Amino acid sequence: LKNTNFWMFGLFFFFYFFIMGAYFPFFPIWLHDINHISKSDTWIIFAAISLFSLLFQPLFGLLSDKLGLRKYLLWIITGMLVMFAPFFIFIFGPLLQYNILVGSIVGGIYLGFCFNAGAPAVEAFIEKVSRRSNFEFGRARMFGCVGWALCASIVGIMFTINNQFVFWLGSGCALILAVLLFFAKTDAFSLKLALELFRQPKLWFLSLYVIGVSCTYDVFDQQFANFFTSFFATGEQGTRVFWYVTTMGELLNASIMFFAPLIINRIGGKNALLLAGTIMSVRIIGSSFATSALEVVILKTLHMFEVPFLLVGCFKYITSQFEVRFSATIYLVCFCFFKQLAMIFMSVLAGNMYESIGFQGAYLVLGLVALGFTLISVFTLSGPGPLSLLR
Amino acid sequence: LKNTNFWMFGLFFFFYFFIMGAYFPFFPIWLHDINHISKSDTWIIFAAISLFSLLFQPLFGLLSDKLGLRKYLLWIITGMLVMFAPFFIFIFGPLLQYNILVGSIVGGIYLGFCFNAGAPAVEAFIEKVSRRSNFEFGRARMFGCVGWALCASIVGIMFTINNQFVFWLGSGCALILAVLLFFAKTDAFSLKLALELFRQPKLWFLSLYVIGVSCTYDVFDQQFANFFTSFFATGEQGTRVFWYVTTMGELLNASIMFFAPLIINRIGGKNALLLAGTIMSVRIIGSSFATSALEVVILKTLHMFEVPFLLVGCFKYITSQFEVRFSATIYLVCFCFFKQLAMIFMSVLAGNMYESIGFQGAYLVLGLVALGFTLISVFTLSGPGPLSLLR
Ligand SMILES: OC[C@H]1O[C@@H](S[C@@H]2O[C@H](CO)[C@H](O)[C@H](O)[C@H]2O)[C@H](O)[C@@H](O)[C@H]1O
Ligand SMILES: OC[C@H]1O[C@@H](S[C@@H]2O[C@H](CO)[C@H](O)[C@H](O)[C@H]2O)[C@H](O)[C@@H](O)[C@H]1O
Repeated sequence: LKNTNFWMFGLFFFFYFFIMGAYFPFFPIWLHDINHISKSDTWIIFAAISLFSLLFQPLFGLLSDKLGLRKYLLWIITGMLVMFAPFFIFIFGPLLQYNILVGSIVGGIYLGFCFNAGAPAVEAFIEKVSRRSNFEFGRARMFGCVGWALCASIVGIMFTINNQFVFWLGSGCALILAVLLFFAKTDAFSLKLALELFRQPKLWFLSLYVIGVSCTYDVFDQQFANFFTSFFATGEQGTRVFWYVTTMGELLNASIMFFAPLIINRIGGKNALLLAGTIMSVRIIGSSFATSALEVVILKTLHMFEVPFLLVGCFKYITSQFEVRFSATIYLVCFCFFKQLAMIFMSVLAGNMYESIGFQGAYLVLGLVALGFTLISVFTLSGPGPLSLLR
Repeated sequence: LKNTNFWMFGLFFFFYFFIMGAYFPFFPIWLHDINHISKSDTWIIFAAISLFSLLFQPLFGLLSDKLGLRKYLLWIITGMLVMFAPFFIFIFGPLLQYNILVGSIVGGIYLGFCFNAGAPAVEAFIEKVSRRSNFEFGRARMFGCVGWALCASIVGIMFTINNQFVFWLGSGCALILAVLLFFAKTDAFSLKLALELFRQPKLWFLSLYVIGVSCTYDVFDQQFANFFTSFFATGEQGTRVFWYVTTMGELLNASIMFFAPLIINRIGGKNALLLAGTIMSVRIIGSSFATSALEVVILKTLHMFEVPFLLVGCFKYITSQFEVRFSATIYLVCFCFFKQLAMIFMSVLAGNMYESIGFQGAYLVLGLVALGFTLISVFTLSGPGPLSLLR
């Protein structure tokens, strides 16, 4: 598309998710393998990342709307992202081993800021441009997936050689990413209107949909990779093919997000979320009837259909219900602060189901919670209906 | 020259001094004008950087030699330089004003680690390559002067537009540093053996050569720019002229160090330090008898004549006389550390001299101490003398 901002931010995503692609997928490996962390102390790291994300995420909602279309906040995010290289290497890496992990655990608030709490803020910002310009959020964020793809592809291949090469590659993306932010050309509320949203029922109705459907789905994605390798005689060959799927599968997200933002506009965007929660729910429940390798793989791919219909359709439902001047705040509260607060308790009772009643015996329960609240939310979520599509 | 490592480390200097030159000479301007900081609480920053530099430079001397050609410590340096842009922009800048200086002066210890106690670590390291690869240390180091010039030229130009741009551009060079480092192929003792150095008479002689001439010369450049601007019809316009000298003077300084090692090698280096000290000495006295503005411009440039004969001669003297197995240590212990330790002591009475008598009235006492020790060092520093030059 001729619009310049499209081609600017389209690349901003590509890089920001590239630099996150060397962080999120391979973290448990980077722990248990590279830095040698006991799986009984690995949870300690995540205990902080999902804690400092409870203060940063609500707080960014405020700045995202009090600043509006001002780049000011992104400068600090993209700034810290430059420290990405020496973080993992010289700081974060030996700080877990050398002194108390705690010194690194609360020293690992950085990556909460930049990624866990940064990424949602980045998308929340970029949606605002999409309404000021012509293009849709979907084809913009499309690149973020293929950006995310490339990193995971360049890790595994440079892993046997010099795995560190990727981290420096990341901090270089931060600069080229900050370059874009400069060439980007663009162009309020009071806190009393925050408390009013807690009064609004239709705020709670969405938090239900997230807690029930998305928080339950995120705890599910945790030990799915280990579960995946269990359908192979050799635990290695599963770990391999697991990597092969995640790579190609993002080219699908780019393929799905191609026409995704056009499909939602007819369907409404409430019914987009229903459709997401459904795909989530089918995938998870299908893990309970899957016995073979050929079966379990298809399921990992169901995630690639689901994501486009969630995050695109999310903002559609947001802006098509609440004022656009609050579109950023509630996205970093409902789909984050609350999703995080619930994932605390659901990642716990998950572990107490796996080791208790087993994998599939738990994936059934969670699968029912997914579906349960997916279907609850056909009556709960304010907007059109699935029945309105049928008409 | 077909020498591989020469061009690598030659450029390596170019970029590392591009990133220093864009901070060190502009530092006080970056304080008083940009951050709007007073003139009395300037000497809380420089009275902390120096403190931590005193306790790093020793620590750096030993671990520079325990590594030898192992690139380890030089990696930590280049790694932490990647955090350069986030530092001055979003950390060192805003944080200092936010909380008590003390709380944010400790933030300025990083600034010691990478430049004050970092640059000399980069010199010692490459000096050790100067013999394993066939090239002279001086002809590589001249790249630092042109690099130092290029940034500083970019500094003043960009200050009118966006003074931030130089910092970001710096953290870009920290990456290409890592690159050049990877294409460098380069392949013991104990601290008990280091202690013995201090009981060597030969060590005291060079140690005194520093405290006397070198320390007295590095304090001379403190408020010299204040003394320089008075020789103009305008201070503001006389600042622009100082910018031409500081830049072009380095272009000359390269050319001087182009031929330096070729000369220093046959003279011995012992007589090059007496020479360097005489170049310094001639420059100090000139300020006390500065009856014109054209004079003080040449004196500014007389510094550029001195630089090579020192840096080239420090190693060419250390390596010649002292054993190579302590080359980096004694360079960081005798020159950097002791000078710094001694400079903190000379900077006090200096202020109690300017306000006791004046600028031109104080410089005479320094020049006596300067040349005094320059001539004393003729009968202490073991080696040849200016006496052998005539033969
Ligand atoms: O911190 C989690 C964030 O996850 C992303 S979604 C993420 O997108 C990549 C490619 O960009 C892949 O599809 C992953 O499978 C998918 O999880 C959200 O956009 C953020 O809001 C956070 O939820
Ligand atoms: O922190 C001060 C450091 O200064 C350099 S010397 C520096 O070199 C540049 C070009 O590389 C210019 O000539 C400047 O005039 C000159 O001061 C030292 O080599 C380091 O050890 C530090 O002392």
